[PDB]
Amino acid sequence: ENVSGISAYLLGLIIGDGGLYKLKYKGNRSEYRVVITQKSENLIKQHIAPLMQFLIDELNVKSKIQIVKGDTRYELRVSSKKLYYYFANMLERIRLFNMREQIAFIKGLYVAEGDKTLKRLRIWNKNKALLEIVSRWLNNLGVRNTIHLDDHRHGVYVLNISLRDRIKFVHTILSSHLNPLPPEAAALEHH
DNA sequence: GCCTTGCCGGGTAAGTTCCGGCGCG
DNA sequence: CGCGCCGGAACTTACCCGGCAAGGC
Ligand SMILES: [Mn+2]
Ligand SMILES: [Mn+2]
Repeated sequence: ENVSGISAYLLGLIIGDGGLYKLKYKGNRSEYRVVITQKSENLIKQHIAPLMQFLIDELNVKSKIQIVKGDTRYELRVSSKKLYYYFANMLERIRLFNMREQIAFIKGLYVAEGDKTLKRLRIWNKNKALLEIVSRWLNNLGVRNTIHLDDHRHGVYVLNISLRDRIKFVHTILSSHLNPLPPEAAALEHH
């Protein structure tokens, strides 16, 4: 559905390098935010924002994409109750993801949480269940993988993708054109 | 002798949650 | 009065990075 693939890719980025925030302020004021953070300005302005703006248009959400330059990172922010619950309800149903959504999400999550050298293929997160879900999808896609406690200091697990399956993982998941192609997958093959 | 990968420490690119503002019925 | 978009940025750590080495072929 392409809307579904982009949504799922975006959720991957959000759940990795952003978040979904229900805010209460004085009083009794509130706010609902959909957020992606990144150091890279290009990545946020040229790759992520156009994807988000498209999703906003098709959902007829009339909030704007904010870009705030913080001390350590840029924040792409959408202040929208509707978009907030759109991504939240999508997250609730994450185990129901079809194949295209699965691939797009994993794609998005790797851009956020992954080993970017590609010398190794690793996804970090403190959410073991999240990693396990991904792990099952990978297995079912013929991509072998293990999950371990990589960081004893902070409680961070890593999903390690077998180098024996480097090729399958990279061209099938990172270089798929069913979904938004990540920046140096769309550089990997116009090389 | 080369490769895969568990585990680890460094330190920054992430994430979370306050603030003040406005506009709406 | 009770909420929901805007604009910002202060506040801590969860990531990514890259080394080491045990194990395996
Ligand atoms: Mn994360
Ligand atoms: Mn990241």
